[PDB]
Amino acid sequence: LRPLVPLDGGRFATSDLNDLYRRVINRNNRLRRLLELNAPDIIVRNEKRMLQESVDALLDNGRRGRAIKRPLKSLADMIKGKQGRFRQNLLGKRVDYSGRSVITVGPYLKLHQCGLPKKMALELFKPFVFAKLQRRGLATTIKAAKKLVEREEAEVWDILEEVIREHPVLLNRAPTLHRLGIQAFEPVLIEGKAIQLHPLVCTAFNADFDGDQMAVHVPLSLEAQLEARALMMSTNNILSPANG
Amino acid sequence: ASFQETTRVLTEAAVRGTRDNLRGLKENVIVGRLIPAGTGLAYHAGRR
Amino acid sequence: SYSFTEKKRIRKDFGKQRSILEVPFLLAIQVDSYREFLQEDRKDLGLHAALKSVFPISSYSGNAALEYVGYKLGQPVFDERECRQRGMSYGAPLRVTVRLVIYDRESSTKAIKYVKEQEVYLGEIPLMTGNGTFIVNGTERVIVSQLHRSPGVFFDHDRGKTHSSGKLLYSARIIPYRGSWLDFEFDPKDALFTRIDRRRKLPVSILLRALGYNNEEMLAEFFEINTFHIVQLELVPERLRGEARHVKQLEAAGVAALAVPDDYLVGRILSHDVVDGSTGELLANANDEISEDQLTAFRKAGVDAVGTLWVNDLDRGPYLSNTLRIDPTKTQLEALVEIYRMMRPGEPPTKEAAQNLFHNLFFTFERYDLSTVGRMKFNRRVGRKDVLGESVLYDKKYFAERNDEESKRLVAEHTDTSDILEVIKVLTEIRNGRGVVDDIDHLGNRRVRSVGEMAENVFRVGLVRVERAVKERLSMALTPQELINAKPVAAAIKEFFGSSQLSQFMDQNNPLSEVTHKRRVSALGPGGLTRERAGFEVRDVHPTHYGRVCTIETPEGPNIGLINSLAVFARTNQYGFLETPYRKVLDGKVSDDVEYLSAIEENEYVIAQANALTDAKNMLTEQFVPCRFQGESLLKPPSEVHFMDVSPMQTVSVAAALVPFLEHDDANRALMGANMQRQAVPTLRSQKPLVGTGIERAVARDSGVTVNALRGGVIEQIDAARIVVKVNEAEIAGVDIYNLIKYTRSNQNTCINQRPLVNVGDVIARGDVLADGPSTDIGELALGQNMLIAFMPWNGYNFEDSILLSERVVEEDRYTTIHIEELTCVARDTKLGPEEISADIPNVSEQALNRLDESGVVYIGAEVRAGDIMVGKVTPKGTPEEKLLRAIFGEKASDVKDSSLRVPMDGTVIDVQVFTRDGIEKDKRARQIEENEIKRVKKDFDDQFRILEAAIYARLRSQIVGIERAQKQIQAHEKEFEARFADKRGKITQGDDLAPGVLKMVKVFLAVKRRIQPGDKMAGRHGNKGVVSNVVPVEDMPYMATGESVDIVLNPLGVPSRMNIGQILEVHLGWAAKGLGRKIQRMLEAQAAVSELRKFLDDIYNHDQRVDLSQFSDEELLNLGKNLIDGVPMATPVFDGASEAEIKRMLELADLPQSGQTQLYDGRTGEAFDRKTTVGYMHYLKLNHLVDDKMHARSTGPYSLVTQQPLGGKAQFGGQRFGEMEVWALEAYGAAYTLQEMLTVKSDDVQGRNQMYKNIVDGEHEMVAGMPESFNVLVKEIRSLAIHMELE
Amino acid sequence: MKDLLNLFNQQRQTLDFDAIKIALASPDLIRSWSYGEVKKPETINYRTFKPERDGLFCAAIFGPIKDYECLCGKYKRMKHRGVVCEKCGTEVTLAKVRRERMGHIDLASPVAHIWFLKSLPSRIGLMLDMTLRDIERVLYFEAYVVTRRQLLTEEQYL
Amino acid sequence: RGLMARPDGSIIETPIKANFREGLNVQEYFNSTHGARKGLADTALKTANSGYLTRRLVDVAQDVVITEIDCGTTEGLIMTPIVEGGDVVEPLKERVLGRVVAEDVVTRNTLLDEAWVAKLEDASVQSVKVRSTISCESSFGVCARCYGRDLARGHQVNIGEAVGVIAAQSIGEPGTQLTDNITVKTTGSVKFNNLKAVSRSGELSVLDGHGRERERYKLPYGATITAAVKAGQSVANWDP
DNA sequence: GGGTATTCGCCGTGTACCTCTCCTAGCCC
DNA sequence: GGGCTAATGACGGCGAATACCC
RNA sequence: AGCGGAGAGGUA
Ligand SMILES: [Mg+2]
Ligand SMILES: [Zn+2]
Ligand SMILES: [Zn+2]
Repeated sequence: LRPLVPLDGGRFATSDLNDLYRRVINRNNRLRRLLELNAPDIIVRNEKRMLQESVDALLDNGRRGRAIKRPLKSLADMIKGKQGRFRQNLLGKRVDYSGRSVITVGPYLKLHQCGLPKKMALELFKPFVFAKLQRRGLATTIKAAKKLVEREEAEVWDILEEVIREHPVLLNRAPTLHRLGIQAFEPVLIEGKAIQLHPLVCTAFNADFDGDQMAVHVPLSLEAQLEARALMMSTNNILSPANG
Repeated sequence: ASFQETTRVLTEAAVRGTRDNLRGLKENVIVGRLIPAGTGLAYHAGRR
Repeated sequence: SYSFTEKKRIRKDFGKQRSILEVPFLLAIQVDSYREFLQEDRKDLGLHAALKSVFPISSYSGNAALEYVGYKLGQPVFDERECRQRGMSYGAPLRVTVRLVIYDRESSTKAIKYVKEQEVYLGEIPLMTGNGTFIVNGTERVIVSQLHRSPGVFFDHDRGKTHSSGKLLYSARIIPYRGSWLDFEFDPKDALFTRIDRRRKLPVSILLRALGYNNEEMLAEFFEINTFHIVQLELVPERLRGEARHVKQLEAAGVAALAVPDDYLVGRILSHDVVDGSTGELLANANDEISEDQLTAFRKAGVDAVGTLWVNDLDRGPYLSNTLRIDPTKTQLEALVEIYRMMRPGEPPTKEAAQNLFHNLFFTFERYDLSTVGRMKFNRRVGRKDVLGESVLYDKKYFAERNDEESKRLVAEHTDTSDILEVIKVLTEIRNGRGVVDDIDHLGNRRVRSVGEMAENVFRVGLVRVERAVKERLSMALTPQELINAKPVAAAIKEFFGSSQLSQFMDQNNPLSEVTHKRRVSALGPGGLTRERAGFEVRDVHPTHYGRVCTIETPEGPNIGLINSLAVFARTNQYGFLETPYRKVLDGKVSDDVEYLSAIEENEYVIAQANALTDAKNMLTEQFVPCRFQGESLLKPPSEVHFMDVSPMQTVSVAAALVPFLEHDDANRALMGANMQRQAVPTLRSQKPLVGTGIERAVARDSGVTVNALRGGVIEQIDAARIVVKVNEAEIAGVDIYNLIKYTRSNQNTCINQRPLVNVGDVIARGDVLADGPSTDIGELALGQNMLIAFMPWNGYNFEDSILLSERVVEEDRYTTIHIEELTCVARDTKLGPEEISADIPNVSEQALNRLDESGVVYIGAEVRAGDIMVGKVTPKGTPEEKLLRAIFGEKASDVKDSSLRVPMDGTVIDVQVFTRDGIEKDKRARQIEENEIKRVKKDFDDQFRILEAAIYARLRSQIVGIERAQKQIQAHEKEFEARFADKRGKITQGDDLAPGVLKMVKVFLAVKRRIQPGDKMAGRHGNKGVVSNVVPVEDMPYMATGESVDIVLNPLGVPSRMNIGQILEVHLGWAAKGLGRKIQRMLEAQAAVSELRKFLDDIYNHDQRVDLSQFSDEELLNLGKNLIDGVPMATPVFDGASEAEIKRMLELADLPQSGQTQLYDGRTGEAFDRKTTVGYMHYLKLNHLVDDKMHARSTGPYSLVTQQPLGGKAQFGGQRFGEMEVWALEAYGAAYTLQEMLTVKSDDVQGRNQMYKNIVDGEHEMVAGMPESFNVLVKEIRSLAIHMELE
Repeated sequence: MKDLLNLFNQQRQTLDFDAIKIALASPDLIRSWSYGEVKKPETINYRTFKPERDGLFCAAIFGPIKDYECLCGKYKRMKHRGVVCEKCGTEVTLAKVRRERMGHIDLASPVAHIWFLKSLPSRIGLMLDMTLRDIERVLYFEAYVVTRRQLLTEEQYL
Repeated sequence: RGLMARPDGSIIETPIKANFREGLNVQEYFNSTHGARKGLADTALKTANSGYLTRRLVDVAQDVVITEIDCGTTEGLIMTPIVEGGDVVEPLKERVLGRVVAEDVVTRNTLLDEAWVAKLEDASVQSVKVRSTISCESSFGVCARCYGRDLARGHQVNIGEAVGVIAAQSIGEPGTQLTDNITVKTTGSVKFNNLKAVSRSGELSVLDGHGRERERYKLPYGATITAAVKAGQSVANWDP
């Protein structure tokens, strides 16, 4: 849970909990050596005071002692705060099967459909492409199927077009203060590097078209796909959650 | 202890010895079970 | 009268008035501060001041003194390109001459034995490259200026911060340069409190008792004391005014000391004590409330005067009496040990230790060290006539009892200044005499620290560490070279120049960005404020910023106002304050004299604005001029003004002046456009801006990306890589040669290039350009291209700030940019075996091995693709068949691992750089490129020697027309060339510096030329950013009546919303310029005369600033007409000129409509539109935010080991962070099964993602969820806090 | 380091519970939590890539570095499970137990938890009916405690 | 463009007598960029405070889940149109529409639609008892009838909808966009409310032709009233 | 003992993304 | 150069200890 | 060979 990070040349990165643990163990061993020596009361009193201060720096650093140009983290700061283990890894998590790109405007699209790049949809829908290539018989193993995907022939485009036909994706704005910041669309394959969007969608997203990026997510379970079709579609979310 | 003063709520739960019955929405995200709102209400009805 | 660069092309310039003062050097403050810091050429202030301040060292045992006579800076061992390519720092050695003397103990002082250790090595000072940059580990760093609080004394207040009342408290703070901070705070119970370095607050009576002052003396000095009589008292005519006809009658009558009853004496406080020698006891204490028993004792003693204090309600306040009443300490030693206990908590009291601590806290030079600017601010705030003073805080009572040698010199020059009592008295007159306070919002209250002051500060810190080492090292006294250690000062200067908040990575994509980054000031730093703190009071602009700090150049994000930009004519004063020039205005006529006024001197005189009309050459024909007095507008007669602005470009910076029509645009869009111009990318062919300003030439000159001829002459020898000039006899022994950089990467992975523009055999002057730099025209700055604009909605493709592009803007390669990437292959040394660069790699097909050579690396100039192996690298990873295979081969049969360099972005390889270490056998390709480099340096050294010998022989042939010095000069040049060739050969034959653990490094330069794609961010000139929607063919674009197809179709809906209309005037001026260029091309296409072109240029240049056409030549006029065949560029000043009548006249001069709106037809159906649209040429550029950098996706990549979650970022295949607000939105949807499979199955669970992946690739549907591993991490982290958390 | 046979099996943990209980921890329960005692503040020895015995990074207390491997190398097979090596004492088991097992420190003198003292609703101050400054002076070795509840200066104690 | 404002609160004595079509002086551009920097800092702090308030309101109201379809609460809430002495804040047709009624004004426990709002406007009703969520008798949840109708769909709210996160997000929407004499303005008959002038709380509410209340002014103690009252007059002149 | 009146701390202050550098280095041979 | 080697330019809301004459 | 803590710049 507290690993060491190596650098180039054999060096290791400094740690916060390991230095506090080494200080506590060293002061405890010094207290044991002073107790075995039968030291007078002043020396063992100062050693017990240093042991109490090192335990205080180990448990909650920065409250009374503030052990160090920058104060290192402790067990109390690793739980609380914004950068702790509770807000960065439990409420908000990094997810796979996801990517982001810039957005342009597409007037030829419908309300329920949106655009998606070819290489982006090939990277996102790669397990379904592998499963369909195993089912069609074009490759016996997944290594030959992966080499056929990276070779980029026309059959992988046929597989990617047949997979993406009835599979919705979750388009998300990077601020999500709105209730309708996440909407489901049926993507199509376009010959570009951006994500085309309907002009009636960016009003609810409050999104412009100058350097705006939108992260996409693909649901892969059947329950998630049916939930995205039923209660996340852009054609079903017409009214606002604030007023009528 | 989710948004403010984690140490105070943690030491209060440590002294009193409370028992979290998981009857909420955020604690089901923390534990990893289904949300008891919408499609997950039938699972909570069949569990109890 | 005109140079060759101006004779090449002349742009039309119209305005209201001419410019008096020219544009100065834009990077002058950094190079002048570094020249004052280095003192390379005396040496009163700078590094020599710190060297003279630190190096006098007195040991504890005596007979040890260190002296120095000077310092010398050595030459750098490498070139600038050598440190840029090899990775070294462009530094210079600093050598001092430490003189060590030894005195004789137990005798008189005498120099028994003195030594002088010359060339004491300490540190390496990185020198500037002439433009404000220095190479730190192969990268160029720019140290920006800091806008901090100036040293001195300030008086602030707090409005409702304490006591929840309407009354306000005052605070006095003494800010030193390198000492401990002193404070003086009030109290709501009318008391004074002080604290040192934000410690626990103490009353000022303890500090005044530790200084050595008595209560009677401070009560006689602060409060005016009256006398009494034995009861009666003296009559004061001024004291009766507080209690107008009665005071006037008492003044005109002239009364004596009248009698007063005892009812007026009970309400007073006794000033001084009274004693009686006959009684033997004190009848009354000093500073006490008078009682009846004390009055009876004073009447029995027979005292004459008991003393009183002038106490009022608003005019006077008894604060020192309450301060003495609060503090019970009446002993100087008790006050000293109380101060020592407040400074160091938990220590036993010691007399001489606390005395030495109080002496070293405030009253020494080694610890406090108040600067001269702080002394000047102190004397200006208090009100003393003298400006320069002592560098240490002086007291009248503290230095009177000292027995030191410097104290007798200090007490003779100051003559009882008593600055502490002066500060307390000035604060008392602020509280009581109704004085004004000053907030920290002026440019005179702030100060600018350049790179030299911070470098001197960190060098003084390193010298203090070296002195603290040498004070212990010289305790037993050998050579002085073994005492001074270079390691702490070298580590301090490396930690300063390498990793600091003021030394950041610069940007070199644009010359304008380079100029505005070298000129940028920043309020952040070690002494500055934090961006996270509430700083609304300093983010808003102050009226002192007019003329010194640019107001509209401000970055977006958290730092809106903390990161400012310096103005054009603004410079730094001698004390660090900012100054701006003005014009000396006499009564009536205005003299054209330039006087740089400071920020604290501009408010005293009435300064008129630059928008003042003048009928004569220099007069004032307005009865009420728009002048300012205290930063606000005012209407004053012209007989009372004293100063006026020199130019309307004084307010804006160099990045805000280049955008035309600033007076017609909004402030927010101008703020966006001033920041959007710093992110432009240089294209293949750069075009001049049709609507410019005139400050582009100064920015291109002071940017440093172009070369300039120092001495004019013949350019008969010219190449694409080098330019050889031949100077004349007036400027000169050898001729000058300029080497041009062709293709090297910048700090932003862009390509810089220097293409020449002069021809063979043409005379020049001093200052003409010889090669246009990157994103640079023939002497103007060029950021983008010129293209047709139509403001109309086109089928929703330009819906909300979207940009429409044609096929003609893509097929002619107008926005094609060159990007150079750096890809390295590092071969480390492992414990199992060193990694080789061999080409024989197993499990690799021949299709990826044809481009590899026998060396294992790729050739130069090979078209590679994504995933191609450029450098083949293998590493050893460590049955009888394996033993048979190992015995059949030479111990290289198996047990190897493939780890080679691959391309992540397809392009050609332009350069392959191979770095090797000593003791390693070089490769045949490394030997071949070594032969290539030595052949290249032999060839260009032979060419330079042949050119120098030809110049010397030409001078000798010119000298023998009508004899020995030319031969000696040729011999010296041959010896210098031989020494330079020997230095280069010894430099390029040895192994370079590498890390401990690496044997070989191969760096491959990959140059990619990317085209324009739909989705790329492209902004204009006035702040109208956009994203390309799609690429449309030419047949669908709308066409005019003549057949010209519009390239870009913009949206006119942003004009009333964003409230900028300067782009419409820029479009109209570009349309007029393109019409003039087409008319010039139509005139020069047929056989025309010179007089028609002359009268046409005289019609389009001036109309009645003044450009004469009968001056240069006929062939120069034909060259000007050939240069103006693409368009006639116009110059528009930033706050004057370019009215509507001038634009309408330039439109009506050609065959163009007056309103600028012509009717164009649609290209899709061939029909005509209902209205006429605005068509014209706008200077449109391309930003650096590409679509390839932002588009990325992943299915399954690597995971972290602390928690089982994917990584982040575009590198290493990071996943997108599913934030908390998205989880809130999905919980608002309901969505239990969607949220369960998002944060448990896909991300957190180890077995769950494998089960889901195999259920996807198998076809069955069986989802089994589990607990996240981060919850187990949180449980194990809670259990480490001795708190039991169980899952029941 | 690399293991592929153990990686294929799944459904090992059910993760089915009803409630979460949080309470204090007795020292006997903390002693029953851990598997070993640390004694030396040495993590990784110099000039070799091997963990230090009885340190913060140790194999005898938490788990082995490589999967199904010891520090010396006497057992290099997946069939050996639940066996402790003789030279360097560690169990030949999975390398994922280093993330689960923990250790403990035997302190020579007892210390006070800062989460029960430094908080403004102080629990030790309410249980002993004492102010915060008195316990702050006692725990930082500045005064004495009689054993009824009053402060004592060392001279007053003398 | 008129006068410009300074951040300390004082208005500049001279305005900018020039638009963007003509030229602007440097002293006018200084005040323009001063106002621009003030607006940029204002929207930055507004965005930060709106995000913090949105997070706090989400974490406060997250346990309310629609669990049961009917509870059986007959407490009710009285709905009145909000007049703050000037123009109307929220009228009756916006505040009433979307919830069921408690007492018979109409049939109880019936969801109101636009036709029922039009019928109540034709009947000229002033106050109707409504069923709100502040008076509920459910166990750890909100009843489906006390909440009314959904906001995304026009029908009844479904069982299991989390109406807390939607409410907190809808309150946290516009936070980035935030910032004597009784003379009537509109015509209509004046009807006194809680009057006896000896009155502690006086309300000078008026009734228009359709039956809605447009103006409602406060009346102090001892207010002299002069008074089918036309506009342009004063019912209560002054009361110092 | 018991009410105001300051006063020392405790605890918090938006999200998402993209580039770059630099990491404990010091010493007596 | 070489291998171990243990500052003091934030700001607002809020519950809890001192001071003290009646 | 994968797992990271600060500092700086930029976009929405
Ligand atoms: Mg935008
Ligand atoms: Zn073993
Ligand atoms: Zn209910």
